[PDB]
Amino acid sequence: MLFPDDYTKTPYIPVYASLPMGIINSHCQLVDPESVRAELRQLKSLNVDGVVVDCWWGIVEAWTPRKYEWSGYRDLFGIIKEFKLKVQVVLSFHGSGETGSGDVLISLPKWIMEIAKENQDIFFTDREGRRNTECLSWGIDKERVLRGRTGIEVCFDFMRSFHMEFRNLSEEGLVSSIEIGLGASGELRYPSCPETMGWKYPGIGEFQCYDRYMQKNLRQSALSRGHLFWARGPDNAGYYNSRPHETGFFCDGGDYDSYYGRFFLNWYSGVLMDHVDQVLSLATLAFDGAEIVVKVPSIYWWYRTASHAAELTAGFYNTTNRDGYSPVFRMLKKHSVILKLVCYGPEYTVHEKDDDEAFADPEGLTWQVINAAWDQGLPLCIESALPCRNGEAYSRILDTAKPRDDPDRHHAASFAYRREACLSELCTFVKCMHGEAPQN
Repeated sequence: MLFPDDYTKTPYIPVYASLPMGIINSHCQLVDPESVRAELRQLKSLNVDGVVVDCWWGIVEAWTPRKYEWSGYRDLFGIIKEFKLKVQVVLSFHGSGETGSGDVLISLPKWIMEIAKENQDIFFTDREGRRNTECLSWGIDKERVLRGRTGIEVCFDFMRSFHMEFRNLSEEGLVSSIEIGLGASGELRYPSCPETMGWKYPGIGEFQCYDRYMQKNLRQSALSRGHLFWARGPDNAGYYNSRPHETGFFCDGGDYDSYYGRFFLNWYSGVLMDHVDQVLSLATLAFDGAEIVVKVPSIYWWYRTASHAAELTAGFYNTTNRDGYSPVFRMLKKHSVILKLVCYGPEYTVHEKDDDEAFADPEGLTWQVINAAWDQGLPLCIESALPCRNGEAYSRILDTAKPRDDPDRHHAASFAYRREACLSELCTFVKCMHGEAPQN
């Protein structure tokens, strides 16, 4: 058949399915409950264990600070409960569309966009002055610029509101975990590859450290090193679609490995680490007893180079001489969080046919990140695009969730994915993920 489907006597790994992006409208109303029941019926027919519910900041705290609207999500959680499904909750502090249009448009809160009109520096900013309007810059974590609150306080207040509204669901076992959606796409990363600004694979992306608050942080860090001239972002790093060889920062023997470059990359990746460190401490406070999940991206292009430029601009200081994931994962381990790794996403042939000559290694990056996490004792969740009729794509997910090469039988804690042709194969895949004999 399509793929070898004999995973019997392997652990039962629960499967979670995403829901339609526009399931709840901009006024936080369930658009069509009966349509939700229809989709949940089909998911149970497949033996899917649960659903991913994305709770959008722009829908819940839409109109004015400190006022939260949850009724649509209450209604949705009620329906899911009727179907005896589990819920992976995702708190999205970002808009949609960092990668492209998508089904619906979900923006940041209207009151945030109003603030932005007078203070564009609340957004991640690139060297050319373009603002990323998909999420708030980490530079305002401690800056009381959001109508009397800081970036951290707004995120904390939102989390506390979810727990006040929905503490029962976790106690009941309905909600399996709560994912903190950190960056412009919910993944732990700088927004270094914005589609709206023209990034196309395999562009190295750009450093996002040019808003005035991050620049002030960078200036203080440089002065404390004794180097006033280090208070700068790299000027020889090229552009969103550059290749590393054609840049002075990222090329072999380039400035990424100088005293300045090492200082800047340590500062840049350290700001990312500090942001997540502070948010997770408060997420543990807001959701006492809940499993917390953070999502990391698979930035595998230019992985087969010295400087790993695409990881660098995304904020992971991972080079041929430096492990950029283990420091992050040590910090995650101290918060007892689960790592969700985006694996084998859509449009994977950006390297099957390496027409772009991207020096990429998706499999190698995946297993560096997985092994780095298991070295930490970090539990691992997998998220992947679901194929329809590619057996090799199905086996790749299964052989990543159930590694086989590991002695301790390190399986993924869960798998999440975002015509009865695809349905039949998907049904076989779920039985494989459950460790069951596949027939019928």
